[PDB]
Amino acid sequence: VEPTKPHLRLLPPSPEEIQSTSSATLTCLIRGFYPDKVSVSWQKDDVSVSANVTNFPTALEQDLTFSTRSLLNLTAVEWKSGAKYTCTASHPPSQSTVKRVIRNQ
Amino acid sequence: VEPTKPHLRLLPPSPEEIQSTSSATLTCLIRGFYPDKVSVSWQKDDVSVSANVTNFPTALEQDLTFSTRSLLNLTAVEWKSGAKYTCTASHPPSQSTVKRVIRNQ
Ligand SMILES: [Cl-]
Ligand SMILES: [Cl-]
Ligand SMILES: [Cl-]
Ligand SMILES: [Cl-]
Ligand code: NA
Ligand code: NA
Repeated sequence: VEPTKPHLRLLPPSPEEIQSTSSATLTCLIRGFYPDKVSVSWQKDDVSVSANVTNFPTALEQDLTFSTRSLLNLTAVEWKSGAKYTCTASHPPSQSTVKRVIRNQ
Repeated sequence: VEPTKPHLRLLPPSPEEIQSTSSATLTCLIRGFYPDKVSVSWQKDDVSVSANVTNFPTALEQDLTFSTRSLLNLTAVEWKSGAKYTCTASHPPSQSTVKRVIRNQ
């Protein structure tokens, strides 16, 4: 056993979701961590938020690492405001905390 | 055994990747398919492309479905051109083909 720290990708919503559904989902892609014990939290302008946050169970990858995702289900109005959103993943086995930041358009 | 068809999400690049690395990676998120036998292909304006396409092995999800991803590693110049990109996933077990389209900004 040699624990590996996670790596993040904070991605903007698909233009069709904003232009059709008027919703803007931010996807946080957490990959490469082992073992699977992970906690993902969100914050709007360095202030914690839990509303419309969808956390998914960890998935087993073929390179024997684990991967999970976190979804922040924002409205298009809130996403077009220009507020800073941060996805932060805490991984206790490796004692590491990785962060990713996205700004709006 | 009752095969399930995959569902796609075609996502744009993170603004920081375009503004810092001058590269624009398009992520195709294929989820919910069972069994894992899947083929993902890309096309630029309905014309097949294989250059800078990174396909990943299938991952086992906790709901007993499989999920995979496909990355189209475009340059920021090619992404800002306005060309239509289509991610299409073929799933032989369910005999289904799902498509997702993204347009540029
Ligand atoms: Cl990225
Ligand atoms: Cl990814
Ligand atoms: Cl979507
Ligand atoms: Cl997703
Ligand atoms: Na998204
Ligand atoms: Na992407």
